Amino acid sequence: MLIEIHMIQNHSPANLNRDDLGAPKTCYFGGVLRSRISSQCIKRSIRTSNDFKALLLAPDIALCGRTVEAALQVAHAISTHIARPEIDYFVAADDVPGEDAGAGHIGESMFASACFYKYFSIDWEQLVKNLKGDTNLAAHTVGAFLLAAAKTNPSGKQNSFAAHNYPDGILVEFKNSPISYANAFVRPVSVVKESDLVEQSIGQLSNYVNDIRLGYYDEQSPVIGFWFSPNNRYPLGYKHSKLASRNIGNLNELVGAVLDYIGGFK
Amino acid sequence: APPNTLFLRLEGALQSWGSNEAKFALRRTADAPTKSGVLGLLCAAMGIGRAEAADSWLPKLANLRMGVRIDRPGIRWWDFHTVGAGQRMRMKTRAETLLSRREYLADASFLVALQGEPE
Amino acid sequence: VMYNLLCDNWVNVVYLSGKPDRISLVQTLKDAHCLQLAYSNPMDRFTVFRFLLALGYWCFANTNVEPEPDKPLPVSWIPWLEENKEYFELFGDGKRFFQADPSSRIRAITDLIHEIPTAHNLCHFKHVTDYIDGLCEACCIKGLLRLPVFTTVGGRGIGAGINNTPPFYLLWHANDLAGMLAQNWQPWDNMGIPAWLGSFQKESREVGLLAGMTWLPRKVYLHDPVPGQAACCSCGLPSEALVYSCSIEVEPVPKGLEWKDPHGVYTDQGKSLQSKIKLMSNDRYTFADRDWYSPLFSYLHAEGNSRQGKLWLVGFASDKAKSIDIWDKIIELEGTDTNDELLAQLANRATALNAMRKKPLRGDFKKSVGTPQIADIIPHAENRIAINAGKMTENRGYSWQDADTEYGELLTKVAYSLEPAQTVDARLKRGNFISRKPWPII
Amino acid sequence: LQKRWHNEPLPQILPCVMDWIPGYDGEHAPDDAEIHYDLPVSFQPPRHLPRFVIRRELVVGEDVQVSRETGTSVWRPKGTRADYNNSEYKKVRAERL
Ligand SMILES: [Zn+2]
Repeated sequence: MLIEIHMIQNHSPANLNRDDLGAPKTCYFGGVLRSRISSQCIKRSIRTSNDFKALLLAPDIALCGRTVEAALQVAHAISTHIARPEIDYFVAADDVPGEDAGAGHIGESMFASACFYKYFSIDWEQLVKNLKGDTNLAAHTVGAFLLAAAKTNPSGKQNSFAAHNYPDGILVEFKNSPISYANAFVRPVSVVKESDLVEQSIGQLSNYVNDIRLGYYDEQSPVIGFWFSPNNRYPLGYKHSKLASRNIGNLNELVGAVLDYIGGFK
Repeated sequence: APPNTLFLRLEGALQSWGSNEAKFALRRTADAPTKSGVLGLLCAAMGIGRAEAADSWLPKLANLRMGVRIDRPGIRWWDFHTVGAGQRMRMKTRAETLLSRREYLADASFLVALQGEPE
Repeated sequence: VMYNLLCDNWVNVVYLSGKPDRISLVQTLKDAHCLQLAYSNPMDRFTVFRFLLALGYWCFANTNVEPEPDKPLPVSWIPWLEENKEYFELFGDGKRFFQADPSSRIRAITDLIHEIPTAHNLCHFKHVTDYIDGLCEACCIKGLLRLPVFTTVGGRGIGAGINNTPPFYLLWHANDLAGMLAQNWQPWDNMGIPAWLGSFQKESREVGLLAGMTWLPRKVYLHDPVPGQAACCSCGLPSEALVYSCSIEVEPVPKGLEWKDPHGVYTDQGKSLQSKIKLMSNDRYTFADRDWYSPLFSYLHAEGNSRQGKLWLVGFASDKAKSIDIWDKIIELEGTDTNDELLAQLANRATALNAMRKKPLRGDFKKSVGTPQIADIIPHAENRIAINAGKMTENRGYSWQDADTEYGELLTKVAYSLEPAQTVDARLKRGNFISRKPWPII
Repeated sequence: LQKRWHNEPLPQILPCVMDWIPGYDGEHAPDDAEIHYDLPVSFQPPRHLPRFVIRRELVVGEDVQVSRETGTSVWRPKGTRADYNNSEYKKVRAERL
């Protein structure tokens, strides 16, 4: 069996990932241009976090990489809407007066705000064979990664923009065949006065999950999923024949529920 | 009339079937799924390791006949990729950064037909 | 352990009946009408074909049998190759092929392979260490047949080969080895002394054909085979007789020497024009890949034209003692001699794209990056244009203004992101943004 | 061929890239057949061999029928409804009164 985490996270205007020219990294989807965060950036920011390291054959070598093959799988963070890069015109100042009101430096930097969709995958069999039959430590490191990935962000240009946002929707599912839900945002999300950017993204995710539940995923095997938003801020498919098996309003409760499903450990 | 061929749907947001002409820090790609790539996908789906693949599984599965139909060509998108930034790199070691540029296919879909033995 | 290459199966071939094989040299000369050279690295393919061309030149010189088009094989070459068995010899003392006197400078045998990292080269794409991995004898001959065309500078006290930095290499193509040889057949005046003879005491102002086309810029002496059980880390073939070390020595190239490879491309000053690819996209360079457009001016201006044919166009790019990239591209041509203004403009496409990307909408000077989002869509449009390189070069169905439409669809999607408002003014700036077409200038 | 959103157009000529088949009679491949280098043997010391590959094309509609998209839409917040004639509300108001 396989565990899959889908994540919706809006960010304040910043530049969390750059390239050789300073522009935010982008990609192409749905016929339009979307903002992107490269997968290795997310994996590095998760791995080298001090709070993560102070929390938990080594558990990081078992989960991540160094034939030791990692059970972790981080996909590129596509955006659920058309990218909107912007230029900020900065001017440096001199504290010493001169013959004119010169600057000292003149230039332009780039920034962009986006609502990213993140996909994660953990192979339970590879994880338990990596630690030679141990299960409690496997559940412990799964929970540690869940808290870390829920409470971390890249450090790119964070001394000037400080985009320390938090996720607004998490969906943890158990199934065999790996399918991601990037096809939900093939149509880019366009805002309306009666909703938010996060609300419409979560609703479109719910619509895609409903459509695929009515389709391929027959009664061969049930699919167990858990949906989390802080203090039940956003519902994924209100009623809708219980598209999500649970609705959670605290990170600890979701971590405990996933742990109790995977092994019943606490 | 038992079935004799298997169909693969290869469609994702980002795809990269690497080509033979990379050989260096310019990781290129091919326009279509290569035979070795889909063979490795099959062997990973069957739980066969790299060492175990070279004895019987790859010679057995190399006799099939393969054809790929293009549903969406996709767009080739590059990615600046640094390794070992703020950390040392292997070979003793060195405090240095490795630069590379990877290539992916974006918004592409392929259909793979692999005709062979019904079993 | 002698391992004569005339009888041992070392060259990897593919038969036109779909059967791959690993065959010898005599069999290659016998069935050059029904085989093709099978090598993943284009560099290895080019240098192997160069070695077969050199052997054909020597065989024609000493047998006086000129090869004919659309023929299986010029006869009596195989007995003549058999009369010289003692020369093309590997380890076992005596005369040794492409192998000079042993010395004290000992390096790992992977020194002569560019792709495999060694000697403070970072290992991230091939996990190996020096004096731990080994090479089979076929890969040893493959590495030995690389110095005169694909060597680079070293550190302090080590220079480069007879070609200075490795330039572009251009030559013709066919459907099989015999047709390839016949299409690429061109005898010279001064054959000279080939390096497999042994007498390297040239000391002459003029360099002969076989003297220079086999001009090894290093003195090497590879060691004896070592028993073991591993796989060669260049081809992966499971073998037990792996060699693990060699000895090297640098032979400096004397200045005031004239030697022109009849497959290369030179600048206006004869400065060994090199493929200009990188991986950084700096101020003076914008990454667009596939540097095929550069050497089709100098090669198509001095005796490199045969009207019809297929251009093979091996491209190896490096900067000082650091290999960057290697690629290849065939180009189909029929003739149709054209002017030089469009040829010169097409040959300078690298700086035309860099002017497109580096154009901002504000008043800063040249210390700027311009619009970086154009640089992301430039490689795809360049690759899509590159499908018709023959028509672009011959200018019979393609043109610069014909190719400007390929950016038109790509630039429509970028404008929706740079000017995302729904006002009239934003629509106007989006309309002006699609007009950004590259300008040819030299 | 499965279609995305209703406005989206479709490619008109679909290229197929297929392995060349000798048939034991046409022992020599045509000149358009090109060599790709993706026939594997091992993976840890990765080894490949070439193969002759040909490229043909298909016409959509004649060869592949365009499939129809599943029931889906862009998510919109529920604008509710409105109906008083409804008898259930006509009795709910009586209960309230
Ligand atoms: Zn080898």
